[PDB]
Amino acid sequence: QVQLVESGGGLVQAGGSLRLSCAVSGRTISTFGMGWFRQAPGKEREFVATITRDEDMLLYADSVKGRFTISRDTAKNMVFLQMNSLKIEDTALYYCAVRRDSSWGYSRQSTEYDYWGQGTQVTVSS
Amino acid sequence: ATRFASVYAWNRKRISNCVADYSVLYNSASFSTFKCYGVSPTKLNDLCF
Amino acid sequence: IDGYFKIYSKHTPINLVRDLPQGFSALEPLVDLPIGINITRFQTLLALH
Repeated sequence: QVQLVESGGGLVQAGGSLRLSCAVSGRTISTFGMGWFRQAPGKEREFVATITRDEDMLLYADSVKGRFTISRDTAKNMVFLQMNSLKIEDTALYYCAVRRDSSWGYSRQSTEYDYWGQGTQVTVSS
Repeated sequence: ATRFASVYAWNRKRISNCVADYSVLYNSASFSTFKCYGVSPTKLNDLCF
Repeated sequence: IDGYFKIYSKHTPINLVRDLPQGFSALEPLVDLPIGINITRFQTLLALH
């Protein structure tokens, strides 16, 4: 698959914040969702907040405590998300490409994909 | 907690009487409990399935 | 209609021996049944001693 444009991604870093983002298929349209789930063997995986198509409801914590996520851009449509404090340990591959699922929703058990795929083999666990 | 079982014996109902207690969290503590796929819970208010 | 079975009812005290009475009385809605089952005939149930 062809890699999609991004403005920063990969393993998280301690302290501060990272505006994880990935280019979306649509252009100048913000009525789309997004998912940042990373698939990899083992228990070294943490749930990641999801954004619905409507965009009125933000993250699994609801808009009551969340912050608006930018999903519109001029040069290239992109989605911006804010990352909460999490453990630096990570072992799953990162591949910002075309998403395998487009029916974004508010579900929690739902994941980006079941199996793994092509991507960078960066790991800081083992 | 009444007249219910697992997936093999779930209970089936339909009536325009009320909504079960799951909407308690849908006022100020709307967690991911309302697992919606493809659509957002807000769209339910505007229109239904 | 459109899969919605509606039942209306109304009770009115009377004093008659034969035939229906005169007057007007609206039938307030009772309950809407979204069973959506094809309907073509019906029968009545009575209590027999």
